Amino acid sequence: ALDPLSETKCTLKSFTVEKGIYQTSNFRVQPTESIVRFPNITNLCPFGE
Amino acid sequence: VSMTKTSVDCTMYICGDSTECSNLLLQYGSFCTQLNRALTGIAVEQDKNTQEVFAQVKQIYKTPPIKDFGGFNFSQILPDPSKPSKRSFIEDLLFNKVTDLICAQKFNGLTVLPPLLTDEMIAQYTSALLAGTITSGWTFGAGAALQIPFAMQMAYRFNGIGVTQNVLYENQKLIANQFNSAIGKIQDSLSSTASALGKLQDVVNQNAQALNTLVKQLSSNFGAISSVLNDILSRLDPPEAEVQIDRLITGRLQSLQTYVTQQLIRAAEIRASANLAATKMSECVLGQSKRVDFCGKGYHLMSFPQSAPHGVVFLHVTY
Amino acid sequence: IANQFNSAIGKIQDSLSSTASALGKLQDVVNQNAQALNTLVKQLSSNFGAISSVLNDILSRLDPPEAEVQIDRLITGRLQSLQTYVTQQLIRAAEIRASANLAATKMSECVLGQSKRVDFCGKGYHLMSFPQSAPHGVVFLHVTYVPAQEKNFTTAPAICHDGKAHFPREGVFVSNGTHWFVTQRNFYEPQIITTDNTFVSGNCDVVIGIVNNTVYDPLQPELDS
Amino acid sequence: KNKCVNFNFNGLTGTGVLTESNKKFLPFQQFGRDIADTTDAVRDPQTLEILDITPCSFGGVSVITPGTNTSNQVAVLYQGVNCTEVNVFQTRAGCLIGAEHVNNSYECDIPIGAGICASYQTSQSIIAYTMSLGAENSVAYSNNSIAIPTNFTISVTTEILP
Repeated sequence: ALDPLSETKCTLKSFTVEKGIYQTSNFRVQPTESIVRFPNITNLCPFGE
Repeated sequence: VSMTKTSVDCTMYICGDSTECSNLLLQYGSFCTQLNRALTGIAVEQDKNTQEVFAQVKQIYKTPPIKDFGGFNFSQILPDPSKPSKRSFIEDLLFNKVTDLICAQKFNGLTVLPPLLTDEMIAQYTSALLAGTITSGWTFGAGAALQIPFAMQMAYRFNGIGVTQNVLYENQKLIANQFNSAIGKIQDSLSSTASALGKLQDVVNQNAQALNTLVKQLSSNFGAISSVLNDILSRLDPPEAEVQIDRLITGRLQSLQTYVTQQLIRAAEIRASANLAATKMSECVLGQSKRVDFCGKGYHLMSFPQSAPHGVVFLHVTY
Repeated sequence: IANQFNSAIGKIQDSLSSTASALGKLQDVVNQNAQALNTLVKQLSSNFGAISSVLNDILSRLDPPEAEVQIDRLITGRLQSLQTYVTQQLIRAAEIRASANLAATKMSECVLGQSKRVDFCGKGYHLMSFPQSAPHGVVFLHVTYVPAQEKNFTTAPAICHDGKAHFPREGVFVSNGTHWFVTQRNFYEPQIITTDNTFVSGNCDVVIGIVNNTVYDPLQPELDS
Repeated sequence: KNKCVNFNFNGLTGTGVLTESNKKFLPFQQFGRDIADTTDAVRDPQTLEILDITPCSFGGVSVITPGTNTSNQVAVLYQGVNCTEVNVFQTRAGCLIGAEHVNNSYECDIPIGAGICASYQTSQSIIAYTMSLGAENSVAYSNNSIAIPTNFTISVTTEILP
């Protein structure tokens, strides 16, 4: 991992990259933030009983 | 000729959005990498079929502004520029009679790769081959195109099959009523009968069944307590989850290997048919072949290729 | 024809010597096998779910009943690796046999005999093919007849002389604007229109585009002589 | 909404783009499922509504570069996805960064897709163009005209099979 060229070198396991197109990795979309939506329950469970 | 280009990710397919599941996958070595390279090769081979079949020429052959065919109507095989996508009237039916669904696959983790050669460019190849057949006769595929009148081209095509050239000029009037009426039957048959192209529909159906199965196997638990990774991770102990993750990765790995295996088999079946088509492009279309029942029943005269989705159609004029 | 051939073979030598990628089709076989053989070996170092990839470490560590579980994981995976290798080799075995059959077909049609198939032996009209040995494959040198230059001439379907349409027995009718000549389709060799080169069929009122000319009769000057 | 987030809804954990759904589930129905049985949409347990879930992270990453002896220039190709993160251009294959768009058509050198190819040309840089289908040849056609070859050449073709 330096630039796209270096990624092609490790992909090919060689420092000589021939003319052409080569697939490197996938496209990852990370989540923006954690969202939590739960129902409203104010009652405590009778575990004491 | 061509089959749907599909690229499956063995990392996401086996382990969805899971760090632990992905770590345990590393213990199986390059199996993941290999399953991706195998499918990559398929998509590459699918494009080679178009280059070895659709495009037989390095030049674009155009029709003359004043077209005199000697009493024949080729308007069905020739492209109409008024249409939004350049195609012949016959190709119009070939496109409509062969059948978002792919969007759901994209969200399921299945990448649909676009073909290198667009359908419009495929229509240009055939349009060039059709224009050359009429004007250049048999000489555009064997070398520099030579100008010959189409009326005299058939005189040579009849001499090759054993019919003396003197039958043309006398019966040319009837030869026109037979051909022009024959092309009319092709349009009526292709328009009325939608199952004639089932050979091509079987390719789409085969891929659809293979892709549907590939996705449906993810819902199976494969003997594990649950098929969802988030469930086993939010319930079982760290060592207990690894036990269940082993069962999920094992089955999902086998299901993907079975998929890649079947795609390689079908890749050998399409490449065999593509070679058969390419052979016909040279013998039946470009030149004139004396082979028996290779270009269709009867003595072969001329062949007009037609573009069809994920394939090619041949109209064989025989005596 | 001798200068064109010798000059052509000279271009094959320069092209083959300069271009090393022309045989890449053969190099792909070596690269494919090398990749499959290398991959097959690298799988031995994988754990396949086992605690370790070494067989002695597991057997020398876990108890007899416990080791069998971990050793089984290595056997299962290593067994799957062979199934993967054999599966791929069987697939590639079907590809090579297809090319070999194609070559065998070319040896009979293109090399041994002269093939009339269109563009099977290579562009142009096939004359002969010379095979050449290459590693794990064959090399075909296809000598073909390719026309070079052409010139546009005026043609007519028939000649009208005695009232009956006259047709070419071989070749086509051509004219430069003065006299009508008979010529072959592959080359231009002026020939006088004569009864020996033509045959009589129908009349002059049928053929569309028929032209009037004098068809030479070799018997006319001989009977007059 | 309109963003990829990691969501926990009524105990359902996952990641996906959340967007308002036009599908109306019956009063007793909560979570929907698509053809693949994966969750299509959910019902918010707090404020009842139907919320669509579109999975995130689709598309690949490819590198378009000439030979090493040519130059080190690289053009990144994002497959199956338009330009989002970010010569930033869009193609039918996806977002292509690092390649200029030349309307002039050339012979395909580095194939991309959908009839688009890239090459390293003229101060030289990677360029994108529509694959050229070959020079346009208008064949002269006349009833009385014919072409007879006046010359020939003997050619030697090299074919190789394994």
